[PDB]
Parts: sequence; C-alpha cells; structure tokens
Amino acid sequence: VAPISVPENGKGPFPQRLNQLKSNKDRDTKIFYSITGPGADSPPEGVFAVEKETGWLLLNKPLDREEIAKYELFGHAVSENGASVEDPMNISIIVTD
Amino acid sequence: QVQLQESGPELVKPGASVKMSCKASGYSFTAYNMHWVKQSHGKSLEWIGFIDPYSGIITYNQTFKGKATLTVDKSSSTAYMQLNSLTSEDSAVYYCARRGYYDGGFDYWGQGTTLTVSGGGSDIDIQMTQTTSSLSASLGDRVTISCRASQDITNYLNWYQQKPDGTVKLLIYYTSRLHSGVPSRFSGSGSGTDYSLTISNLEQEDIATYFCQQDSKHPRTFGGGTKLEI
Ligand SMILES: [Cl-]
Repeated sequence: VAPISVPENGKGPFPQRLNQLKSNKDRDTKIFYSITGPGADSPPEGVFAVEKETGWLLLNKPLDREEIAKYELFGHAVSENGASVEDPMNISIIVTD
Repeated sequence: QVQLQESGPELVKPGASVKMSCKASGYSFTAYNMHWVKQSHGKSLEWIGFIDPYSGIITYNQTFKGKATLTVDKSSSTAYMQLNSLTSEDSAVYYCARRGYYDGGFDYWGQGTTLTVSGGGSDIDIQMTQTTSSLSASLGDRVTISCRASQDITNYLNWYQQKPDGTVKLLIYYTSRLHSGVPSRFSGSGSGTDYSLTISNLEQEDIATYFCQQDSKHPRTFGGGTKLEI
C-alpha cells in the first residue's frame, strides 16, 4: 500500500479529495467507508475525513509540515449491515515538499 | 502460489444432499470473496453465488436459492457448498473461484468437482452471447473471439480460458487488463455492449475454450463459450 503525498499549505478549496480507498470485494458488495486515527477521530480531530459511499479520502484543512509531518490512519470497510469486510487498512499520509 | 484444491468426484442418488470442499492456500483466506459456478456437460457456465469469508455475507443467484448452501471454515481455509434435493439436472462439474480485483474478474479457480446424480426470481439476467461456438484456425495465426451483452456493461467484461482438462484460467479482466503470467499475445478490447479477445501467434497451448463473463450486475453471467481447435 502506497503512501499519499500532500503538499503543505495547499490552496484548496477544502475539503479536497486525496485518494480513493478500494477493496477487492467492492464488485460483490456495496461497501461503506470510515476512518480512524490521530488526524480523524483523535487529536488533531477532523483534519481528515472520508466519503462514506465512495471511499474518497478527504483533507479538510491546509497541512503544516512544521506542526505535523506525517499521519498514520486506519480505513474501515463495512457492509450495509455494519459488518466489517476487511482488517483495518493502513493509510500513510506524508506532507511535502 | 495461489491454489484452490477441490474435493473428489461425487456419485449420489436422487433426493440426497452432497457437500463439496474448496481448500485455499497461498494467500489470506478471509481477504478475498469466494465464488462458485456450475458447468453442465459440455460447456455452459452458470454463476451460483459467493461468500465473504470475513463477514459471512452470502449472495445467491436467484436460480440457486434453496438448492445451494455456502459456508466457510475460517480455521482450515476451506469453503463449502452443499447441494440439496438432488436431481439429474444437478449433474455437473462445479467450481471454486476467487474474486481477484476491485474491477472484477475471478483470478484463480479450483480444478472442479464432478457431481453425477443417477429456483429463479425477478432479477433481470444479462445475456452474454458468443456468436461463434466453434472456431478452427492454424498455428501461428491471429484470431478474434467475440462477446455481446444484452445491456451496456461499462467495460466490466472478463475472459477465461478452459483447457480440455477442466482447468480454468483468467486471461483478461475489466475489458483489457491482463492477469499476471498471461502472455502479451492475449489482448482484449470493447466498450458498452460489444467486446472481443484477440490471441496472436497461436500455440499448441491455446487449444481451449474461451468464455466471456460480465461483472456489471448480479447475477454474474457468462457467454456460451467459443471452442478453439489447432
Ligand atoms: Cl493475482
């Protein structure tokens, strides 16, 4: 799995898409996405988000490399029922340049 | 390497049940969905359904609802299909196949389990027609095999190759992209409702039957196949 590079102090607009989460079960089952980790649901909270129905990772705010250089988050894929379909997927986000 | 070992041939009387195993190895069993398919002599292929071994969610072709029961044993990396209320019409070769990619395709297949025995609903069922059933060409030639869908399937079209073994391989998924280990001389194209597979420099290895399959909508459906001699 490849890290996502985001230049610091981007113009936006925000929120902006960064990368789309894909499961190899997507063709078979309608998959809903959520994220956790420092940057999403623990501090700093709400910097990153995800579009539940599409899997598109969103960045809500411009990133400052002097504050935080790197983020490690977890993607979660569930069915309509709420049943998990995968182990948590690791999401690495590096701030450039 | 990725392997799916299916259990031995079955010979049962009408009215009985039977249960086939499909043992996975060479990958993380729960990270991929497992699909089953039926092939009646000689070569027609029908999609039964799939199980997600992680969640346990199952989806059946309305056709096999009640006839087939899919389960898994996580601790042994084994998928199971039970077939009930058996009749002569259930006599077929049955297959295990792994869901390979986000864009579709079944990337690895078991060798098949032969069953000899001495259902339907309101979903629309996309018809895949391969207009040529049998084709004879020479060694070294280039040859085009065609496939048509009753509906626009937006490039979700895959091609499989079956040898007179029974063994099946994925050649191409999502219209044009090649499964690993598949030589460049196989290539596919198409759009909307019309698709085709092109093989160049025919070899002895290519004597086989080639099947298209749509991955746009449930239930999954296959074409009737095109047989290739010399
Ligand atoms: Cl593969």
